[PDB]
Formats: sequence, structure tokens, C-alpha cells
Amino acid sequence: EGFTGAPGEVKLITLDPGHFHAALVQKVSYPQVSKDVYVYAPTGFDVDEHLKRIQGFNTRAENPTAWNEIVYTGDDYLEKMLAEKKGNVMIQAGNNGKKTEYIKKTLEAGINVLSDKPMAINSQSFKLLEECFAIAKQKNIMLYDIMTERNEITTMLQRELSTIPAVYGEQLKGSPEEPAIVKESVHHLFKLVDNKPLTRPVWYLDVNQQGEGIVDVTTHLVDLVQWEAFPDQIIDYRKDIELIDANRWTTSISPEEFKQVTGTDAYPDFLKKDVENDTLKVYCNGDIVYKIKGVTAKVSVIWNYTFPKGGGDTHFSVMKGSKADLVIRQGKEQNYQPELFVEAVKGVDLAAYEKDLTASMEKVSAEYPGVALNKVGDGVWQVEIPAKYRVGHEAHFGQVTEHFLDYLKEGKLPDWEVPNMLAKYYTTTSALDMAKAKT
Repeated sequence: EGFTGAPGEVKLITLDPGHFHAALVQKVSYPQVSKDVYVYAPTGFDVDEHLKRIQGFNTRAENPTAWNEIVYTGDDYLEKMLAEKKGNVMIQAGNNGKKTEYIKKTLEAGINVLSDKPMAINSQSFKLLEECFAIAKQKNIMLYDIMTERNEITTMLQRELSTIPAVYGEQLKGSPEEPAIVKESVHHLFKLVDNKPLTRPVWYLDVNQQGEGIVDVTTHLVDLVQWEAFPDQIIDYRKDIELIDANRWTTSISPEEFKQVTGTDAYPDFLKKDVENDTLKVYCNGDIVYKIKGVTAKVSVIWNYTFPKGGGDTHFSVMKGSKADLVIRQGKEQNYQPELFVEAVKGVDLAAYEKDLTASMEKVSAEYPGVALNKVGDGVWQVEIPAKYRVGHEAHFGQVTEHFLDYLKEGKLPDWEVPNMLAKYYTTTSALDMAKAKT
């Protein structure tokens, strides 16, 4: 029998967990999900940390979970998982170098897969990921990744506003010299949480295992340009995507910084290829210029070590319409919380535009109650968003998991999802190759 929503029908396998997201899936007790969870992993730090997180969920004060982690650790963890076939949904979040092979073998065994991004970190693994999707289709099982930023409020409003001709106009195509869509993020490797250091696995800084910067967080950004700017349109990566330019570059890490962010002493043996004069050089930065259905998009990701106090992760984006630019700012000015702006194009009838604007916002307020506009300069309006919509990352992640558990029932994702995941990963892995051909 398939999935129907019946309680305990979904049986989780956690395979070689090495990131918080492996546990975040189990942050809440979905009735569909059986309390018995099967873990297979090599012995070591990564699985121990995963198990701690689960037990924290089980012992917390508000609505504790009741997960029963049936654990197997050993060199033959994958071999044992496949042999025992004790679950019907596999959760993959951790080592990205190993991920795609794990995914393929799991799908062959008739086991559905929810994987964190990125499901492929190069062209070789992209080819393997295409086979994975073919196997999933052949076996009527699902392969899905976790695009959290679709659920973030400014993103949702950007998508909504861009589909209103009175507000946005038509989507401009732009050009390599001036892209019509631009997304730039600055993230940080080391951050504090309640005055307690946030640690990363040693292999996070090995681009062979984590993936390069240009294939990792860019996944989110590439997905956003598809999802916001071409809502529900099927992207054929063979026809619709042309890469224009790509770059990759390094962030230097000192031995002390390495110690602090990982806990390990500088440096593990497998990282020495990337060390120079006691200085670790990680290719965790990159950008991509590409055309998607004639529209030039630019995405960029920088990973710095840490931010000065009163600092944080930044983000800036533009999507240019024939009537207006929709702009996200997320800097010091905005207290590192994303804010959305509508900016009319120069030359337009600004009086008549403002009336179309207010007429359109009635429709938008229906969709998102409380959401209004504030003129903050002539031809520039900020989209006032109630605090209640700032639900945060974990809530965004939970929405994806719920979406996945729903779509298990039907057995099939909506039309655009698989081809667009492939178009996304085609974009990122192709950029890595282009970026590497300049060297």
C-alpha cells in the first residue's frame, strides 16, 4: 500500500547525518512519522552530534518529541541499511561528496528520499543525479530537496508582486553587462548562539566533501530566480539555460580560526592540499552569470569567517520589471532582517503609478493581511510586513518537510519540481566547470 496520511506510516532512516538539518526534520512530531527511527552511520563526531540533537528534542520543556533512535554504527553502515530496509523515507544531510551515491542506492532499494541541498556538487555528480530522478520515476518514489527560502516572507511577496503587471510590468531580460535579476549573499562560517560557539565538522572546509561555494548556497539563489521570476514554469535545462560567466575564490582561515570554528587542531590531514603558509584557503566563494529563458541573472555567495559585533549575514537583490524594480535590502540599516522595496523605473507617470499601486495592494493585503506600503522617497515604497510573518528558518524548514510528507500521499510532486531541480543543479555544476576553466 502507498501513503494515505495514516499515523506512523512514514518510517525514517537517517543516513550518515553530518548537519543540523538531519535532526531538524525531527524537530516536531508529525503524526505520519513513526516514532521508531533507523540511524546508520560511521562511528564518530557527526552521528554523536546528531543523536544529541534528537535527545534534546525528546527532553525539552514544551511539546517534547518521543523519538526512538535505533542506531547502527560501523564501517558497513550503508551496506547494513540497504540490507535491512527498515524504513521507507531516507533523510540525507551532511557530507555532500558522498551524498549523490547514497541517494542513488537508496532509490534503487525503493526508498523515498528527502535530501538537504546540494544534491550534486559537480558535473559528474549531476549526471548521477539525473539517473536518481530516472530511478525515482521508474519506481514511483520521490526524490526531493529542501528549498527553505521559498517560505520566507519577503521572497513570497517578491514573487507575488512580480506577477502583478500594474506593479511590476513585464520581466526585463537585461544583459551580461547589466543583469535583470541579481542576488548577492554574504554568510559567515563562525557565529555565536547564546554565547556558545556554533561548531562545524572538519570536512565542511574541504570543498571536495562540502562542495565549493559556487555550488552550495547558490542552490538557494538559483532556485529563487526560477521560483520568483518564472512561477510554476517548467525550465528545460537543455534549452533554457546558457551560462555566461562564473568565478570562484577563496577565504583564508588562520590556524586559530580553524580551531575555533571546528574544535579540531589545525589542520586535519585531508585539508593539507588547501593549506599554504599555515593558512587554509577554502573555495567557499563564487558567483554565476547566466541566461534563463533569455533573462540574464546573476547570483553570488561570499563566506567570511565572522562578522564584527553589531553585524551579521547580508543580502541584496534586484529583479527588474518594465515598470519597477523589486529590491531586497538586508544590511546594517535593516538590522540584518530582509526588507522589500518597490522602486519605479525613471521616466514613468509617478502619479498614475501610485494609484495602480494602491489598487494592487488591496489584492496583496487579501493574500497577506497586515501588509501595506510606505512611501520612503519619491518612486520608492517599502513593503511594510507585520512581525508575525517573521517565522524564522526552522519554521521555513518545517513547512518544506510538511510539504514533502503531503506529497508522499499522492506519490507525485507537481509538474515543475523535478525538471526545475535539475535545471537548478545544471546551472550550479556547469558554473563550477566554467569557473575552473579560467584558472
